[PDB]
Amino acid sequence: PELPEVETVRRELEKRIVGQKIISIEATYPRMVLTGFEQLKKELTGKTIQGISRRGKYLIFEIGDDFRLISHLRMEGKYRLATLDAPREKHDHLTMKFADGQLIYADVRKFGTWELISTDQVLPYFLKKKIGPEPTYEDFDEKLFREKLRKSTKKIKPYLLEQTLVAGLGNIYVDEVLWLAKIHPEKETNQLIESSIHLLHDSIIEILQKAIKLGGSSALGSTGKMQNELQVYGKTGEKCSRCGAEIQKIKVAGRGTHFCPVCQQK
DNA sequence: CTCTTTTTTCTCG
DNA sequence: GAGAAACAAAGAGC
Ligand SMILES: [Zn+2]
Repeated sequence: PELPEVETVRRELEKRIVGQKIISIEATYPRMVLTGFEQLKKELTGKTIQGISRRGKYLIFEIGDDFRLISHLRMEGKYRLATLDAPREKHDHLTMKFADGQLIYADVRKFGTWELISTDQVLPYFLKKKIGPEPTYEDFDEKLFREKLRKSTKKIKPYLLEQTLVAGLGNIYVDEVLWLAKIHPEKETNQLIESSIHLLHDSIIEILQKAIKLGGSSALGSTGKMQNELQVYGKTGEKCSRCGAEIQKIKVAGRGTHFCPVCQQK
């Protein structure tokens, strides 16, 4: 999940579990609770879910008066709302049981994480992670973005993936954004001119907001439509919609990287 | 059979 | 920065 997929999950959870009292919590893989499973079970059992927020790719359950459960889905994490009698599935790891159903977390690769912290610890938690601004016109200041790009020799794709210039891009939307902005993923950032940086800035906001509107690319969130709008990601060998050149795939800083060699000049 | 492929954060040099 | 670890599964190829 990237930011649009996490936001989609957030919205669905907000609609359905806000106001629910947690009756019990069970784990078959307690080790994914980085702050300690038995501790979380003791603290949250009997508390009511008050809200669900998001920061970058992180989900934040607001529970009780002053608890915040920070959940990261990493590569394959999936939530679903199931009946209390639902059968166990192979990669289900945790469940919060309510009176009329349960929220189950599954993750084939076991990468996803849960951390229980307090309300006043949330802002420091994200400062420590060095997460950059949300991708909105209000929060994503082009001027600082420009200054950071000017002073780095990092390649644009991996720098964007750091979450530090702006929060929320993963492999799919970084590839999509760079195609939209006509920038090659290996471009050193200090080579980008002002007009390119402006187009990149706006393209990041536009692509992510579009993906949110379309419910993400493809349990909660599994109804997305953004996948039908992808121009390069996973489109190796197909033709660029703009110029007709074949989309190419290369490896950049360890990641599969899809681009048009005409539209995105090296 | 081996090798490659698919978010974050570490070690290494 | 480069490479790989955390982990599981699927596909290609010998
Ligand atoms: Zn093109």
